[PDB]
Parts: sequence; structure tokens; C-alpha cells
Amino acid sequence: EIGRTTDPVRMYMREMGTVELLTREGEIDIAKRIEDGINQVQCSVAEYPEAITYLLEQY
DNA sequence: CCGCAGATTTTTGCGAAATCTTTGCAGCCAGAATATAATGTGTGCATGACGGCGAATACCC
Repeated sequence: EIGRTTDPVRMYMREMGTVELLTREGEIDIAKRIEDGINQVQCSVAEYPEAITYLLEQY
């Protein structure tokens, strides 16, 4: 905080204090939205032919 | 003071090996790959000169 501080440790703790801890199912929900995003990007790559041609070349 | 002997000088020759690059090997080493249970906490704070001094906010009049 603004306490005439000059230690990066202190305000790093300040930064980490803003975000609240997660639960077991919270991690699963966040990973689920991550999986939705990666499936979206996989579909986007899917609609692109040339990347698939390159993948088939390596196969 | 001159020509040959001892000493010194001239010339041709072979073995040896080391070095530079390439190839095979072994110790060194780097990244890539796998899914054990663990999230607001630690932490060092070590501490008794003395004089000068401006800068930085506070507070009375």
C-alpha cells in the first residue's frame, strides 16, 4: 500500500491479496472455460485448410 | 714462405614424427515429457554515538 514503502515484497503481497482463493470446483470451472476457449481455437484452425495440410504432411 | 694435415667448411640423403582434418567413442549436457498430497502467507526486522542539515508536512496566532 501507500505507506512510504520501498520493498517489492510488500506490494507483491498487496497484489496477491486482491485475488480471492479458489475452491476445488472453482479450478474445474476455470479449466472448463479454458477448454471451451481451446475448443474454439481448434475449430478456428479446423476451418483453416493450410494448417491441416501441414499437419497431414507431418503425419 | 707454401703445401699438406688438422680443422673447418660444402653438399647430397634417408629416417622420424608431428600436425591438421576426418571418423568413431564416451562423458557432459540440454530440453522435452509426466500428472503423488500440499494456495491470506512468512519474516530477515539484531535495536547504546555525535554534530549538521535541508526536505517534508503540522500547527498555533
